Amino acid sequence: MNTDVLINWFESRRGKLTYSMYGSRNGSDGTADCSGAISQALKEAGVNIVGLPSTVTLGSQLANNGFYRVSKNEDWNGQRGDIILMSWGADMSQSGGAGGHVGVMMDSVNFISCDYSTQGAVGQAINTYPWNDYYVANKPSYIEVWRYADTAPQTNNQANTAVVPQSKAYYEANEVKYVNGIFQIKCDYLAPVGFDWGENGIPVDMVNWVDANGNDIPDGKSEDFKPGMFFSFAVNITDTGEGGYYGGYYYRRFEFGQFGTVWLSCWNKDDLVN
Ligand code: NA
Repeated sequence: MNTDVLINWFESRRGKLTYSMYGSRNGSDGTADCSGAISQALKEAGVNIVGLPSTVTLGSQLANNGFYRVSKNEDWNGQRGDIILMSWGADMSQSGGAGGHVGVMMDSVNFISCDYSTQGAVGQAINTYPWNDYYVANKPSYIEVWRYADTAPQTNNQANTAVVPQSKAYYEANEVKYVNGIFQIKCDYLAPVGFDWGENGIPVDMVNWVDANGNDIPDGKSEDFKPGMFFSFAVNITDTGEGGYYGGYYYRRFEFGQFGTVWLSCWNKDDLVN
């Protein structure tokens, strides 16, 4: 991904595009919409976007092309090339038409996009604002921010268990947090980029406590499991058989009983467990 090319696509078209969801979408007829513009810029920047996705499907294409989420409806440390998807529904599945927007950070402060902020004035589709001001003005109910993993050619859409081999199937808890009514683990080895508690958090109640050398120890209460403690996996852990790409890695979708789905960067349940 050539970030200079991505941002120059927008900067070079200030004064030269008109906003429309009904024309070429990508500026080839002098008109573009938000998602056609970013898709075209991303292609020109060397990202293999197929067609001209909407805001409903762009995230999935970014995940398959080495990007990961740095924010889901949170504050974050902005950097040039971050791609912001936003909705006026609960997530991007509800972002069709005027319900969705997308643009790109030029730097830690300024956001550029093809938008309706100039009410469709001729030539005036490409607009730049400080993100903090754009957000308070436009008030989307959901935002997600995508960032390219520069390691994506090297990790090559492999499971992190293959990228970073370890002989022992046990893991460290980097963070332990009460989320959605249960104590859960953030394990950086299993979720190496773009961790999200909802997508990647591991229920403490479904792990086996082990010492720093992987030796089985007695399982304490879940509210007593701490960051820097270790764990392994010994029947209510289900491999759904569904895989996906994200941030240049393979992830596998598990289900932890009624606690729901957990995506982890290993090939399958046999790679995960002891
Ligand atoms: Na144990």
